[PDB]
Amino acid sequence: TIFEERHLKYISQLGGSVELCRYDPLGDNTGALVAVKQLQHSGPDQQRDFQREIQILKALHSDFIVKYRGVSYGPGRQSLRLVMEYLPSGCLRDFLQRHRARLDASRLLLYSSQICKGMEYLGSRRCVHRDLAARNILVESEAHVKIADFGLAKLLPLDKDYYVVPIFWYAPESLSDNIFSRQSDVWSFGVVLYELFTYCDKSCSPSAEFLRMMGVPALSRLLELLEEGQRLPAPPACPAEVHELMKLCWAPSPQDRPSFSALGPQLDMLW
Ligand SMILES: CC1(C)[C@H](Nc2c(C(N)=O)cnn3cc(-c4ccccc4)cc23)CC[C@]1(C)N
Repeated sequence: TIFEERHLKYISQLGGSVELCRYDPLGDNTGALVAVKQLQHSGPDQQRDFQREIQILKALHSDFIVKYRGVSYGPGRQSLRLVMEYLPSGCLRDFLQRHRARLDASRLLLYSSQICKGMEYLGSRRCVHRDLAARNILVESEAHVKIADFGLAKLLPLDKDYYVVPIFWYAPESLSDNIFSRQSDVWSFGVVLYELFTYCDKSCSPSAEFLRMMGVPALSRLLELLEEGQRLPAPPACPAEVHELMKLCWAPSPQDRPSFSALGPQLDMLW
Protein backbone atom coordinates (compact mmCIF):
# COMPACT_ATOMS: atom_id res chain seq x y z
CA THR A 1 0.00 0.00 0.00
CA ILE A 2 3.31 2.12 0.08
CA PHE A 3 5.80 1.12 -2.68
CA GLU A 4 9.38 2.45 -2.87
CA GLU A 5 10.22 4.24 -6.16
CA ARG A 6 13.76 2.83 -6.15
CA HIS A 7 12.17 -0.68 -6.42
CA LEU A 8 9.76 0.19 -9.25
CA LYS A 9 11.59 -1.02 -12.40
CA TYR A 10 10.26 0.48 -15.69
CA ILE A 11 9.55 -2.01 -18.49
CA SER A 12 7.26 -0.24 -20.99
CA GLN A 13 4.28 2.11 -21.49
CA LEU A 14 0.61 0.90 -21.53
CA GLY A 15 -1.23 4.28 -21.42
CA GLY A 16 -1.88 10.64 -17.71
CA SER A 17 0.63 7.84 -18.39
CA VAL A 18 0.16 4.20 -17.25
CA GLU A 19 3.41 2.25 -17.19
CA LEU A 20 4.30 -1.44 -16.71
CA CYS A 21 6.83 -1.69 -13.88
CA ARG A 22 8.05 -4.64 -11.90
CA TYR A 23 7.90 -4.07 -8.10
CA ASP A 24 11.30 -5.58 -7.52
CA PRO A 25 12.56 -4.90 -3.93
CA LEU A 26 15.07 -7.82 -4.18
CA GLY A 27 16.55 -6.24 -7.42
CA ASP A 28 16.67 -9.75 -9.00
CA ASN A 29 13.87 -9.44 -11.77
CA THR A 30 11.53 -11.87 -9.91
CA GLY A 31 9.10 -9.40 -8.31
CA ALA A 32 5.38 -9.02 -9.24
CA LEU A 33 4.31 -6.88 -12.23
CA VAL A 34 2.34 -3.72 -11.47
CA ALA A 35 0.41 -1.04 -13.38
CA VAL A 36 1.68 2.44 -12.35
CA LYS A 37 -0.18 5.69 -13.24
CA GLN A 38 1.06 9.27 -13.02
CA LEU A 39 0.16 12.70 -14.54
CA GLN A 40 2.70 14.42 -16.83
CA HIS A 41 0.90 17.72 -16.22
CA SER A 42 1.95 19.46 -12.99
CA GLY A 43 -0.58 21.84 -11.38
CA PRO A 44 -3.16 22.35 -8.62
CA ASP A 45 -6.13 21.13 -10.78
CA GLN A 46 -4.06 18.14 -12.02
CA GLN A 47 -2.93 17.25 -8.42
CA ARG A 48 -6.67 17.35 -7.41
CA ASP A 49 -7.61 15.25 -10.54
CA PHE A 50 -5.05 12.53 -9.65
CA GLN A 51 -5.86 12.76 -5.87
CA ARG A 52 -9.51 12.13 -6.71
CA GLU A 53 -8.55 9.06 -8.86
CA ILE A 54 -6.57 7.53 -5.97
CA GLN A 55 -9.33 8.11 -3.29
CA ILE A 56 -11.94 6.56 -5.68
CA LEU A 57 -9.88 3.38 -6.39
CA LYS A 58 -8.67 2.99 -2.76
CA ALA A 59 -12.36 2.64 -1.62
CA LEU A 60 -13.51 0.35 -4.54
CA HIS A 61 -13.64 -3.37 -3.60
CA SER A 62 -15.25 -5.35 -6.43
CA ASP A 63 -14.07 -8.56 -8.18
CA PHE A 64 -15.04 -6.67 -11.36
CA ILE A 65 -13.04 -3.46 -10.67
CA VAL A 66 -9.24 -3.27 -11.24
CA LYS A 67 -7.48 -3.71 -7.87
CA TYR A 68 -5.72 -0.68 -6.31
CA ARG A 69 -2.41 -2.00 -4.82
CA GLY A 70 -1.22 1.28 -3.22
CA VAL A 71 0.68 4.58 -3.80
CA SER A 72 4.35 5.28 -4.58
CA TYR A 73 7.05 6.73 -2.30
CA GLY A 74 10.21 8.35 -3.70
CA PRO A 75 12.50 11.42 -3.68
CA GLY A 76 10.38 14.60 -3.78
CA ARG A 77 6.65 15.49 -3.84
CA GLN A 78 6.73 15.04 -7.69
CA SER A 79 7.61 11.23 -7.44
CA LEU A 80 4.14 10.05 -6.09
CA ARG A 81 2.33 7.58 -8.44
CA LEU A 82 -0.71 5.28 -8.25
CA VAL A 83 0.02 1.51 -8.14
CA MET A 84 -2.69 -0.90 -9.43
CA GLU A 85 -2.44 -4.54 -10.45
CA TYR A 86 -1.35 -5.59 -13.96
CA LEU A 87 -3.49 -8.01 -16.03
CA PRO A 88 -1.21 -9.69 -18.62
CA SER A 89 -4.13 -10.54 -20.98
CA GLY A 90 -4.62 -6.78 -21.37
CA CYS A 91 -7.68 -4.87 -22.57
CA LEU A 92 -10.88 -6.60 -23.74
CA ARG A 93 -10.59 -4.65 -27.09
CA ASP A 94 -7.39 -6.43 -28.16
CA PHE A 95 -8.34 -9.76 -26.49
CA LEU A 96 -11.66 -9.92 -28.45
CA GLN A 97 -9.77 -9.28 -31.72
CA ARG A 98 -6.97 -11.84 -30.88
CA HIS A 99 -9.39 -14.63 -29.73
CA ARG A 100 -12.66 -14.18 -31.81
CA ALA A 101 -12.88 -17.90 -32.86
CA ARG A 102 -13.23 -19.20 -29.29
CA LEU A 103 -15.42 -16.43 -27.92
CA ASP A 104 -19.08 -17.32 -28.43
CA ALA A 105 -22.23 -15.40 -27.51
CA SER A 106 -22.52 -17.00 -24.01
CA ARG A 107 -18.92 -15.90 -23.29
CA LEU A 108 -19.64 -12.36 -24.58
CA LEU A 109 -22.73 -12.41 -22.31
CA LEU A 110 -20.70 -13.61 -19.31
CA TYR A 111 -18.32 -10.60 -19.84
CA SER A 112 -21.41 -8.30 -20.37
CA SER A 113 -22.92 -9.50 -17.05
CA GLN A 114 -19.60 -8.98 -15.17
CA ILE A 115 -19.09 -5.43 -16.58
CA CYS A 116 -22.72 -4.74 -15.53
CA LYS A 117 -22.28 -6.07 -11.94
CA GLY A 118 -19.15 -3.85 -11.80
CA MET A 119 -21.11 -0.83 -13.09
CA GLU A 120 -23.97 -1.62 -10.64
CA TYR A 121 -21.32 -1.58 -7.80
CA LEU A 122 -19.94 1.83 -9.05
CA GLY A 123 -23.40 3.42 -8.91
CA SER A 124 -23.80 1.92 -5.38
CA ARG A 125 -20.74 3.99 -4.32
CA ARG A 126 -22.09 7.13 -6.22
CA CYS A 127 -19.36 6.82 -8.89
CA VAL A 128 -20.01 7.90 -12.47
CA HIS A 129 -17.27 6.27 -14.66
CA ARG A 130 -17.54 8.64 -17.73
CA ASP A 131 -15.19 6.52 -19.88
CA LEU A 132 -16.87 3.11 -20.14
CA ALA A 133 -15.51 1.33 -23.32
CA ALA A 134 -13.93 -2.06 -24.22
CA ARG A 135 -10.52 -0.35 -24.32
CA ASN A 136 -11.04 0.45 -20.54
CA ILE A 137 -12.07 -3.07 -19.51
CA LEU A 138 -9.25 -5.61 -18.68
CA VAL A 139 -9.25 -9.43 -18.93
CA GLU A 140 -8.46 -11.13 -15.57
CA SER A 141 -8.75 -14.64 -17.18
CA GLU A 142 -10.80 -16.62 -19.74
CA ALA A 143 -14.11 -16.10 -17.88
CA HIS A 144 -13.27 -12.95 -15.89
CA VAL A 145 -13.16 -9.21 -16.77
CA LYS A 146 -12.49 -6.02 -14.68
CA ILE A 147 -13.35 -2.27 -15.15
CA ALA A 148 -10.30 0.04 -15.32
CA ASP A 149 -9.38 3.75 -16.20
CA PHE A 150 -10.72 5.93 -13.34
CA GLY A 151 -9.14 9.20 -14.61
CA LEU A 152 -12.45 10.78 -15.70
CA ALA A 153 -14.45 9.20 -12.76
CA LYS A 154 -16.48 11.65 -10.56
CA LEU A 155 -18.27 11.04 -7.26
CA LEU A 156 -21.83 12.34 -7.17
CA PRO A 157 -22.78 14.53 -4.16
CA LEU A 158 -25.42 13.06 -1.78
CA ASP A 159 -28.24 15.45 -2.81
CA LYS A 160 -27.66 15.25 -6.65
CA ASP A 161 -28.02 12.44 -9.25
CA TYR A 162 -25.93 14.08 -12.03
CA TYR A 163 -22.67 16.05 -12.60
CA VAL A 164 -21.92 18.94 -14.99
CA VAL A 165 -18.38 18.77 -16.36
CA PRO A 166 -14.42 9.69 -28.66
CA ILE A 167 -17.90 11.19 -29.12
CA PHE A 168 -19.39 7.80 -30.01
CA TRP A 169 -19.65 6.54 -26.39
CA TYR A 170 -21.23 9.76 -25.03
CA ALA A 171 -24.98 9.98 -24.21
CA PRO A 172 -27.08 12.77 -25.97
CA GLU A 173 -27.20 14.81 -22.72
CA SER A 174 -23.39 14.48 -22.32
CA LEU A 175 -22.94 15.65 -25.98
CA SER A 176 -25.24 18.76 -25.69
CA ASP A 177 -25.10 19.84 -22.04
CA ASN A 178 -22.07 17.89 -20.68
CA ILE A 179 -24.37 16.24 -18.11
CA PHE A 180 -22.89 13.02 -16.69
CA SER A 181 -24.71 10.48 -14.49
CA ARG A 182 -25.18 6.71 -13.92
CA GLN A 183 -27.81 7.00 -16.72
CA SER A 184 -25.07 8.24 -19.12
CA ASP A 185 -22.81 5.30 -17.99
CA VAL A 186 -25.76 2.97 -19.12
CA TRP A 187 -25.71 4.62 -22.62
CA SER A 188 -21.90 3.91 -22.80
CA PHE A 189 -22.72 0.31 -21.60
CA GLY A 190 -24.93 -0.18 -24.71
CA VAL A 191 -21.94 0.84 -26.86
CA VAL A 192 -19.84 -1.70 -24.82
CA LEU A 193 -22.47 -4.46 -25.56
CA TYR A 194 -22.22 -3.39 -29.26
CA GLU A 195 -18.30 -3.45 -29.13
CA LEU A 196 -18.42 -6.92 -27.49
CA PHE A 197 -20.84 -8.41 -30.06
CA THR A 198 -18.76 -6.85 -32.95
CA TYR A 199 -15.57 -8.41 -31.29
CA CYS A 200 -14.22 -4.81 -31.35
CA ASP A 201 -13.85 -5.11 -35.17
CA LYS A 202 -12.40 -1.83 -36.45
CA SER A 203 -14.42 -1.79 -39.77
CA CYS A 204 -17.73 -1.88 -37.80
CA SER A 205 -16.52 0.06 -34.72
CA PRO A 206 -18.97 2.67 -33.24
CA SER A 207 -16.80 5.32 -35.01
CA ALA A 208 -16.57 3.63 -38.50
CA GLU A 209 -20.37 2.98 -38.53
CA PHE A 210 -21.66 6.29 -36.96
CA LEU A 211 -19.35 8.27 -39.34
CA ARG A 212 -20.71 6.21 -42.28
CA MET A 213 -24.32 7.18 -41.25
CA MET A 214 -23.16 10.79 -40.67
CA GLY A 215 -21.37 11.18 -44.03
CA VAL A 216 -21.90 21.79 -39.66
CA PRO A 217 -19.63 20.27 -36.88
CA ALA A 218 -19.44 16.44 -36.60
CA LEU A 219 -20.71 16.50 -32.94
CA SER A 220 -23.87 18.45 -33.97
CA ARG A 221 -24.53 16.00 -36.91
CA LEU A 222 -24.19 12.91 -34.56
CA LEU A 223 -26.49 14.61 -32.03
CA GLU A 224 -28.99 15.41 -34.88
CA LEU A 225 -28.76 11.74 -36.04
CA LEU A 226 -29.38 10.59 -32.38
CA GLU A 227 -32.31 13.11 -31.88
CA GLU A 228 -33.87 11.49 -35.07
CA GLY A 229 -33.70 8.11 -33.25
CA GLN A 230 -31.06 6.58 -35.55
CA ARG A 231 -28.86 4.03 -33.81
CA LEU A 232 -25.87 1.73 -34.44
CA PRO A 233 -27.11 -1.40 -36.34
CA ALA A 234 -27.30 -4.85 -34.74
CA PRO A 235 -23.72 -6.35 -34.98
CA PRO A 236 -23.28 -9.07 -37.70
CA ALA A 237 -24.89 -12.34 -36.27
CA CYS A 238 -25.89 -10.62 -32.99
CA PRO A 239 -28.68 -12.46 -31.09
CA ALA A 240 -31.79 -10.22 -31.40
CA GLU A 241 -32.37 -10.20 -27.61
CA VAL A 242 -28.89 -8.67 -27.08
CA HIS A 243 -29.57 -5.89 -29.66
CA GLU A 244 -32.96 -4.99 -27.96
CA LEU A 245 -31.08 -4.48 -24.65
CA MET A 246 -28.62 -2.09 -26.38
CA LYS A 247 -31.65 -0.15 -27.71
CA LEU A 248 -32.97 0.17 -24.13
CA CYS A 249 -29.45 1.41 -23.02
CA TRP A 250 -29.85 3.96 -25.91
CA ALA A 251 -33.34 5.33 -24.84
CA PRO A 252 -33.25 9.13 -25.65
CA SER A 253 -34.34 10.13 -22.15
CA PRO A 254 -32.12 9.16 -19.19
CA GLN A 255 -35.16 8.14 -17.03
CA ASP A 256 -36.19 5.57 -19.68
CA ARG A 257 -32.83 3.74 -19.68
CA PRO A 258 -32.76 0.57 -17.54
CA SER A 259 -30.74 0.55 -14.30
CA PHE A 260 -27.55 -1.62 -14.08
CA SER A 261 -29.42 -3.51 -11.33
CA ALA A 262 -32.33 -4.00 -13.83
CA LEU A 263 -30.00 -5.06 -16.73
CA GLY A 264 -28.16 -7.65 -14.54
CA PRO A 265 -30.82 -10.40 -14.34
CA GLN A 266 -31.60 -9.85 -18.12
CA LEU A 267 -27.99 -10.66 -19.18
CA ASP A 268 -27.86 -13.62 -16.71
CA MET A 269 -31.05 -15.24 -18.09
CA LEU A 270 -29.47 -14.88 -21.59
CA TRP A 271 -26.33 -16.75 -20.07
C1 LIG B 1 -6.35 1.94 -18.31
C2 LIG B 1 -5.86 0.95 -19.40
C3 LIG B 1 -6.87 -0.21 -19.38
C4 LIG B 1 -4.43 0.44 -19.25
N1 LIG B 1 -4.07 -0.07 -17.93
C5 LIG B 1 -3.85 -1.32 -17.55
C6 LIG B 1 -4.01 -1.69 -16.20
C7 LIG B 1 -4.50 -0.72 -15.17
N2 LIG B 1 -4.35 -1.05 -13.88
O1 LIG B 1 -5.02 0.36 -15.48
C8 LIG B 1 -3.67 -3.02 -15.83
N3 LIG B 1 -3.23 -3.96 -16.59
N4 LIG B 1 -3.09 -3.59 -17.90
C9 LIG B 1 -2.68 -4.47 -18.86
C10 LIG B 1 -2.64 -3.80 -20.05
C11 LIG B 1 -2.17 -4.43 -21.32
C12 LIG B 1 -2.63 -3.99 -22.56
C13 LIG B 1 -2.26 -4.65 -23.73
C14 LIG B 1 -1.43 -5.74 -23.68
C15 LIG B 1 -0.96 -6.19 -22.45
C16 LIG B 1 -1.33 -5.54 -21.28
C17 LIG B 1 -3.07 -2.44 -19.81
C18 LIG B 1 -3.35 -2.33 -18.45
C19 LIG B 1 -3.55 1.62 -19.63
C20 LIG B 1 -4.35 2.37 -20.71
C21 LIG B 1 -5.66 1.57 -20.85
C22 LIG B 1 -5.57 0.57 -22.00
N5 LIG B 1 -6.72 2.51 -21.25
